[PDB]
Amino acid sequence: LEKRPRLVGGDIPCSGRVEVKHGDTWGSVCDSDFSLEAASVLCRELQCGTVVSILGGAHFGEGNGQIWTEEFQCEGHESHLSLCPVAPRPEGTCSHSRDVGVVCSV
Repeated sequence: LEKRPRLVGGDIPCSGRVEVKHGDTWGSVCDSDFSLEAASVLCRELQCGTVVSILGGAHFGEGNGQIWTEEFQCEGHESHLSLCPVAPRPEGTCSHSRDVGVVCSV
């Protein structure tokens, strides 16, 4: 399950707050750290098609625990977030009020 995505707090299927498994935590992702490329990989990986909207600012609620401290530097084509290049991030630059969300289609 490591670096697998889920979407939680969404009203309809294939939408919600982004959470990506990191050890024993389903970690949220700061909107600032996210990208259309990573959102594309997430929608693909979740069998949810393509990105329609990226919503920042904890639109679908706030996560809890460790916010991701690596950035998913996806090229955009990858089948899995686990296959994207990553970069280390400094801790504490975002709160959960910036947890990113995605709406996928198909």
